[PDB]
Amino acid sequence: XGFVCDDFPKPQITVQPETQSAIKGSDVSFTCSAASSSDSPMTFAWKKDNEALQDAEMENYAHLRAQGGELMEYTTILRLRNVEFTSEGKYQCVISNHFGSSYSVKAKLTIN
Amino acid sequence: FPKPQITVQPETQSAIKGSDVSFTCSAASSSDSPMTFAWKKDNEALQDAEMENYAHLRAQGGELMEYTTILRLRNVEFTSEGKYQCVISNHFGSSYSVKAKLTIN
Ligand SMILES: [Cl-]
Ligand SMILES: [Cl-]
Ligand SMILES: [Cl-]
Ligand SMILES: [Cl-]
Repeated sequence: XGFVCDDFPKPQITVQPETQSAIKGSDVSFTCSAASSSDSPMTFAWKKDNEALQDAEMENYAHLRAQGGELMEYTTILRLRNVEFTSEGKYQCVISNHFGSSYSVKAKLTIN
Repeated sequence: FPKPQITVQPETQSAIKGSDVSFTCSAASSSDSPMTFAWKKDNEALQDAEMENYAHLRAQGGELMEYTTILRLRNVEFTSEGKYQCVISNHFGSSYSVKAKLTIN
C-alpha cells in the first residue's frame, strides 16, 4: 500500500532494532518503529531467541494522525535492566494489529 | 520533519519474463517543498524510469504532506533482475529506501 488509496494498514517497520554489546549489570534498550494508515488497536511484543518476553518492560508510543494527516507513527522501546549473561541472545520485535504482524530483524545482544 | 520520512518500503519480489512489475515507496514531510523521486537498480540511476508519483498536500486539511512513488517495469527481461532502491528527496535531504530484490524467472 501507500498514500494514493491510504491503504497501508499493516504496520510498516521504519526503524529496525540494532545489534548491540553491553556489560553485565548495565541497562539495555532496543527500539523499533513502524507506520500505518490505520488507527487500530496495536500490539507491541518482544522476543528473545524465538520466545516471547511475557513480562517485558516496554515504552510504547503512538502518534495518531501526525500533523493532522492520515499517518500513524509508532515506537516500541524494550527496556532491559541490570542485564545478566543469560540476557544474551537474538531480540526481535513483533508489531501487529488485526490487519497483520510485522517482524523486525533479529538484533543480537552480546553480554560481556 | 522537513526531510522526507519513508512510511512504506519497496518489497522484494519475483516475476516471470515478459510480465509487468511495480515497486512502491511512500514518505511524509511536514514541509510542502519541491519533491524529487528517483529509482535505482544495483546502485545505478534509472534515468528513463516510468514513474507514477503522488503528492497529497495538507491531507484532510492538516499540515502533513504525503507522497507515494510507483516504479513501473513493463515486459521484464532477465536483465531487469537486481536490487531496486527508491530515493525521495527535497532540498533538506534525501531518504533512501531498503533495497528490494527483483528475481526474474
Ligand atoms: Cl536498538
Ligand atoms: Cl513494492
Ligand atoms: Cl545493489
Ligand atoms: Cl544532512
